Order: sequence, then C-alpha cells, then structure tokens
Amino acid sequence: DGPEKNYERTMAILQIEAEKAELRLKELEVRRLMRARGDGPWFHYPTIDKELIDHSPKATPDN
Amino acid sequence: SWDKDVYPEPPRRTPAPSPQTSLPNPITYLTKAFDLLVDRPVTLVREFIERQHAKNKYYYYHREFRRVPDITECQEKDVLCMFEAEMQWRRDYKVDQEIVNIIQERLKACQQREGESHRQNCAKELEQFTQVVKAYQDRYHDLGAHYSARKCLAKQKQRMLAERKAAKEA
Repeated sequence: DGPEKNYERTMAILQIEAEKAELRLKELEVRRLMRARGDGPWFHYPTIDKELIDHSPKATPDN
Repeated sequence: SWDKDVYPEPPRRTPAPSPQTSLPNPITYLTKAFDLLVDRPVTLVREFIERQHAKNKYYYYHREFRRVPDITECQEKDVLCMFEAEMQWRRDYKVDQEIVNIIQERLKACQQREGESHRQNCAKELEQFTQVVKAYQDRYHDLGAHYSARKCLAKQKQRMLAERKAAKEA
C-alpha cells in the first residue's frame, strides 16, 4: 500500500470508532435521564386519552 | 562510503619495515601473490560491474517525517491528535535505539583498535556511551511492553516532580 495510505486510512478508522464510542456513552446518559424524568420520547408510557371525555350537558347539572 | 564524523577513526600510523634479517619475509611474497592472483582479477570483475551501473543511474531518498504536535499538546481522549503524537513518539523511540547502537559501536571499535592500551585511550568513547545510556534509560526504561507516549510522559512527570522536590530540599 505505502505508509501514507495506511496512516491516513487509520485516522479515518479511528475517527469513526471514536465517534461511535462517544455516541454509545451519550445514549446511556440520555436513557438514564429520559427514564428518570419521563420528559422525552423514550419511556413514554401511555395515559388515558382526553378525547374520550364527553363534554355534553349531562342528565344532572353538577358535573 | 560512510560519514567519518558519525563513525570516526583516528589517523592510521603503520611503521615502515626495518628488516634486521637476511632471510626473505614469506609474507611479502604472499602479499604479491595475493595482489596478482586474488586482488587484480577481483578488481577487474568489479570494474566491469560498475561500468554497467554507470549506464543506468537512478536514485532513492531518505524519508523525511515532518514534526507534529507532541502528546503533551493532545487533549484527553482525542484519538486523532493522539494517533499522530503516538506514531511520532514511536518513530523517535526507534531512532534513539539506533543512536545508542551507534555509540555502542564507536565504543567497541575503540576497544579493539587501541589494543592493550584501551583502558586509557577509550575514555572519551566510554564517557559518551555512559551519558547516552543514561539519557536513554531516563526516557524509556521501565515502561513495559505496552509502552506509549502517555506512559513515557507520566514517567517524565514523576521524575520532574522528584527533581523539583529535591531542589527545594536543597
């Protein structure tokens, strides 16, 4: 190959592997916060949908 | 053929023959036979070969590595900068090995050359060998098989802190 090709091919490999390693460590922290706080897309457990409520006047006034 | 400054040799002093005998010296007649039978035909063959090399002359070069920032300038976990500093440190490590080899060969050649007077006449070569081996030991000794620029730098800082502490003690 030649040293320059191998040398600069190695930097490309290292960049990809370091970018992946950082992303792996960040996903763990994001998962910890989302699960703990419930304020993100993940760990979003459903609640009753409010579009099922009937708002028409009822047979009695107090409600 | 080689740099006489890198591999020095003192001027040669062979004494002129002063034969105090009448018997012929067989070693002078064997020298002439050697020159006639061995040297001259060997020289002729080489001169033919060198003529062919002259017809086709091409060149090769000594690779020059530009300097890149040391590991001291690399941010933690920054592999791209660490990679170039680490590779440079490895190249320098290999070059320092050959520097010690050069100084060891100077010392060994002096010992053989000075003969029975080597203990006195090779003091300079011994002193230079002693100093370079010390400097090499300080840089690279005790790092381990998994050595790196990081571990070399950590060793340097340990030594620097001790020296700073010893300076205060004095």
